[PDB]
Amino acid sequence: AMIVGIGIDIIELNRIEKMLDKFMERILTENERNVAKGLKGSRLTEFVAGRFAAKEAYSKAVGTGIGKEVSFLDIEVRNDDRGKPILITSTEHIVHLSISHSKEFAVAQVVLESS
Amino acid sequence: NAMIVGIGIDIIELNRIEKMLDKFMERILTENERNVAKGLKGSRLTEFVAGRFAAKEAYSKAVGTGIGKEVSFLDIEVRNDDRGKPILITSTEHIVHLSISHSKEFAVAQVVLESSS
Amino acid sequence: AMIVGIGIDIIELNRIEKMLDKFMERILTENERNVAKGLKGSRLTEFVAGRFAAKEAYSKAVGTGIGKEVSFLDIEVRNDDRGKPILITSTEHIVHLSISHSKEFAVAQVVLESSS
Ligand SMILES: Nc1ncnc2c1ncn2[C@@H]1O[C@H](COP(=O)(O)O)[C@@H](OP(=O)(O)O)[C@H]1O
Ligand SMILES: Nc1ncnc2c1ncn2[C@@H]1O[C@H](COP(=O)(O)O)[C@@H](OP(=O)(O)O)[C@H]1O
Ligand SMILES: Nc1ncnc2c1ncn2[C@@H]1O[C@H](COP(=O)(O)O)[C@@H](OP(=O)(O)O)[C@H]1O
Ligand SMILES: Nc1ncnc2c1ncn2[C@@H]1O[C@H](COP(=O)(O)O)[C@@H](OP(=O)(O)O)[C@H]1O
Ligand SMILES: Nc1ncnc2c1ncn2[C@@H]1O[C@H](COP(=O)(O)O)[C@@H](OP(=O)(O)O)[C@H]1O
Ligand SMILES: Nc1ncnc2c1ncn2[C@@H]1O[C@H](COP(=O)(O)O)[C@@H](OP(=O)(O)O)[C@H]1O
Ligand SMILES: [Cl-]
Ligand SMILES: [Cl-]
Ligand SMILES: [Cl-]
Ligand SMILES: [Cl-]
Ligand SMILES: [Cl-]
Ligand SMILES: [Cl-]
Ligand SMILES: [Mg+2]
Ligand SMILES: [Mg+2]
Ligand SMILES: [Mg+2]
Ligand SMILES: [Mg+2]
Ligand SMILES: [Mg+2]
Ligand SMILES: [Mg+2]
Ligand SMILES: [Mg+2]
Ligand SMILES: [Mg+2]
Ligand SMILES: [Mg+2]
Repeated sequence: AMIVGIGIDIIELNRIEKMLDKFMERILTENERNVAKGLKGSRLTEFVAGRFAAKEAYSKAVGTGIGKEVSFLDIEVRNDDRGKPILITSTEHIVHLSISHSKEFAVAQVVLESS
Repeated sequence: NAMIVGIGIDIIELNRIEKMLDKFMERILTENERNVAKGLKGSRLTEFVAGRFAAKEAYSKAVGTGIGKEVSFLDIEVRNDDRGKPILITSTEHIVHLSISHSKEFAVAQVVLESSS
Repeated sequence: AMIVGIGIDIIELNRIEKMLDKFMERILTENERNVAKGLKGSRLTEFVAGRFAAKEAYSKAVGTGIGKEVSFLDIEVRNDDRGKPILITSTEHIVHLSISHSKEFAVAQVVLESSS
């Protein structure tokens, strides 16, 4: 039983942009917000959307969705020195993540692997 | 001997499915799925049919054949478990991993087929 | 340590189309351009777009993105006899790939698996 689950999510950026007009306090952890403070405009919108999509994708990979087991603030998406997104949450599994965002959409995928 | 036999992804414009809906469903949805579709309306029915189409198509790409003589729409059933997680049921010796998502205008599905040996 | 990495990419087709109207020579290898040479209109655009995205998604799977270790011309995406996309590049890993394209968007994903 190597793959524990997979999850994908697609988000319309304008939906996030609208929700941004305290939404970020609900989606992004303290560390993520400190990164977001240095972003603006479309970049901030796509960053928030990317994180949302990553966390949701991850919650689908576990099979529960955002809820009592896993919510937004239990997860932190960090970018490594190369810019590669790393998902940090308490779990026995290996989390593989990827994100992409065009001008109007963001997508994220997660593959959970047994350790 | 790869543990992953194949992967598949599909993106579908919801307005295209909505037009096709305006019988299309009898071709894409099995009987259990249509019974589930019966209780849906408007955007929900459209996104539901779209997600099924995409899950099935994505699965067929994971097998590497696409929808055709080996695999077609009616050989596959996508049911949601009690938590809402989509489960793909078809005759195969492999483990099927699936995920679906649908915004207001797009639906996306992905499949990863894993070897059970 | 089964999966070495995964990569996803979404591209707006009209963006690639604008870049087309030089560019293909930067994104497509010789073999790939000989295929593209027989395509036109939206089919050529989606084709190039799916290649861009496949190659970009592969580079994310590697964890470096397009750059000094992996660039577009180091990678060739072929279609087998059934139409399935096969990613050909220098690596010790098994490359799993998929592409999809609607009227307005192309998406590609990659899962890299370790051989051992
Ligand atoms: N000639 C070119 N060919 C391919 N990609 C290009 C390009 N010029 C810019 N880009 C990419 O398109 C995006 C536009 O960003 P910018 O505002 O700096 O132009 C950037 O990528 P990302 O979208 O991956 O960051 C950038 O790398
Ligand atoms: N038999 C098969 N198995 C897996 N993938 C396939 C396939 N035949 C075609 N594809 C992929 O499906 C892509 C298009 O998907 P969709 O029809 O969802 O847009 C193709 O884009 P290319 O033909 O540009 O390579 C191809 O890469
Ligand atoms: N607990 C759960 N785990 C994994 N996936 C789930 C889930 N609950 C719902 N989903 C999937 O998420 C899809 C919708 O994703 P999103 O909300 O991002 O649009 C659902 O589409 P269906 O209800 O059409 O099957 C369903 O397949
Ligand atoms: N304040 C909020 N923050 C984040 N998501 C919200 C929200 N209010 C509603 N949503 C989500 O956005 C969608 C809105 O649907 P509606 O408002 O018509 O019920 C639902 O998710 P899904 O699309 O995942 O089902 C819902 O859970
Ligand atoms: N070296 C790398 N390897 C893998 N993924 C990377 C990467 N550098 C950046 N990314 C991911 O690519 C995303 C953008 O994708 P695209 O260029 O296709 O829009 C980034 O979103 P964030 O910068 O918002 O975290 C990031 O998570
Ligand atoms: N009645 C039908 N039901 C489902 N799909 C159909 C269809 N008629 C055509 N298609 C699909 O619509 C796409 C474009 O149509 P055409 O090439 O005939 O103009 C093709 O798929 P792809 O987009 O996967 O190639 C084709 O297979
Ligand atoms: Cl959305
Ligand atoms: Cl992001
Ligand atoms: Cl959720
Ligand atoms: Cl098909
Ligand atoms: Cl784009
Ligand atoms: Cl890149
Ligand atoms: Mg969602
Ligand atoms: Mg982007
Ligand atoms: Mg398709
Ligand atoms: Mg949902
Ligand atoms: Mg939805
Ligand atoms: Mg990209
Ligand atoms: Mg980038
Ligand atoms: Mg097709
Ligand atoms: Mg297409």
